[PDB]
Amino acid sequence: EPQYEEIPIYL
Amino acid sequence: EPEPWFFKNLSRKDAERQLLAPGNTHGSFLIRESESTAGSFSLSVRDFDQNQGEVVKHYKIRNLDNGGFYISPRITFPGLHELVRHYTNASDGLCTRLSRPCQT
Repeated sequence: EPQYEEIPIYL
Repeated sequence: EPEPWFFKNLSRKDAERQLLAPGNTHGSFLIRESESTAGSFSLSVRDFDQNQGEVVKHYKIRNLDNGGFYISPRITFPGLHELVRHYTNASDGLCTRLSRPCQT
């Protein structure tokens, strides 16, 4: 429910 | 040791107040136990937002089975110490490079 970041992928 | 970045019982809201105290700047961080998800850890990091100023961001540190940690399954580590070492060397996708542990 609380916001977490992710490490993106490069596209 | 007691590793200086390890604050295992700190809540999300207290991690935020802690990192935005005087003495901390960009890259200041701490690892805690996860609040929402029992069994995991959360990385809390102080960062600079172009339009908002000082902000704290939170990542999930997840367990690979037994002794493996990751934020992204791309790179996994044998212990939390190696994870911290990696992202201090280079942000590698993370919102910022980790600099020094939360000053208390």
